[PDB]
Amino acid sequence: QKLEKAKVQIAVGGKPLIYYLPLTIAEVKGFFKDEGLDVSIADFAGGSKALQAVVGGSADVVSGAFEHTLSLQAKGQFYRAFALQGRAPMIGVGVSKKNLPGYKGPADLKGRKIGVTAPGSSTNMVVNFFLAKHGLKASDVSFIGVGAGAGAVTALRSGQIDAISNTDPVVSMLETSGDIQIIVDTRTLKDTKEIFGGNMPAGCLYAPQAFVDANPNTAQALTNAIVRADKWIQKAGADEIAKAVPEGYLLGDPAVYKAAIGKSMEGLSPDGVIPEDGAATALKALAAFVPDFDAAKVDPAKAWTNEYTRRANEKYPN
Repeated sequence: QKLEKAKVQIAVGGKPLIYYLPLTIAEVKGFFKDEGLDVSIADFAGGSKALQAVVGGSADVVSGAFEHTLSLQAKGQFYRAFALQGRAPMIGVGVSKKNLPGYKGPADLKGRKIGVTAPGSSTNMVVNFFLAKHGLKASDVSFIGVGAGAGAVTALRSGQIDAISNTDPVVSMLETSGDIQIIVDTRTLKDTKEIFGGNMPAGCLYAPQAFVDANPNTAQALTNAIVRADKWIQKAGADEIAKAVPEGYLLGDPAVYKAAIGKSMEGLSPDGVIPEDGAATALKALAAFVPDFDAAKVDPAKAWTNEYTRRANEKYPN
């Protein structure tokens, strides 16, 4: 089985975040090269921009949040998730202790500036789900795109935003420095289930159904690499992981990055496998807050498949 497309371009909205560690581990360990792939990765400020790179034809596959497949299918666009990086969202929402030191509850977010990676991204979706739960609307706040790294940290620290939704190590950098109060945490499976009522698959590889139709062996090769990266991560110490990523991912604080790997480890997918209740949990989540969203019209089965994750696990048991 030869590769239909050896040269693949991946778009990720936040490559340095622990949310996408499997992607980076697959690249630096040569797991894509082992499958005969020539993978380019283009980074973007958040997942909404990374998705637009694929829609726009600049990239082939998205490394982004699973819930986007369902949101797209609602608009009539068919995309398919086929390898999992994260099995919980691992998204934190923090209020600025500097600007909202009296914070009493969700009321107090009204009229305020809330940092997300990019508008329309999962970071934004989690806050909107929170707001809808507590009887607020999206238009009650203003969302500011601050990206996936240093900008996001300094934007909060400096007072430019009053709250932030992001992942480790950005979230952890701010925790440790005493700068945010956490109001939503989805780093653990338990906290996630408490909020969404089932598994919320997070980071994954997903692509237009057309790409999956034209390039089955390429999709398997990609999936092989993620699955191998997932399994490496689970056996590696924080130290080995910090040794493997580019130095910029540490945000100048190796000790915090290593504690962040510890806090977010439960959320990383151990083997690439998409959980069975995932798409339905995600669809149910989107129907709580997306306006004029009609979940009845989406077929969740057309958003995802373990076809390739089963074979990748067959082929790389260890």
